[PDB]
Amino acid sequence: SPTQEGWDLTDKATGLLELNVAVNMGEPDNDFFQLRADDLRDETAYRRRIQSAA
Amino acid sequence: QRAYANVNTSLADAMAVNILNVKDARTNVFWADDAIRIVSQPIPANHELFAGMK
Repeated sequence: SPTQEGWDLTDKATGLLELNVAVNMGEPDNDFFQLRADDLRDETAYRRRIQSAA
Repeated sequence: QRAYANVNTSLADAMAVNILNVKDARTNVFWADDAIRIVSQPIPANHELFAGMK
């Protein structure tokens, strides 16, 4: 708020002002991969990358 | 090593090879059984990575 000194103060009355800040959102993050069917005969590597993405 | 020898004589230097196909005649095949191995192996489509299909 502003302040002004003195007795008189005729029609110097201030108006109110209140400001803004806008929060925002961003594009999603991904880990994306594919395996052919013959590659799932052992899951041991498929189980690691899921961990590696976390 | 000599126990595995199936031939009496090693190849000479200048020695005539003999090709035994002079005609187009169709084959007659014979073998002792267990001379042809058929190898098999599954395709693992049941895995959860494939969940979009039966």
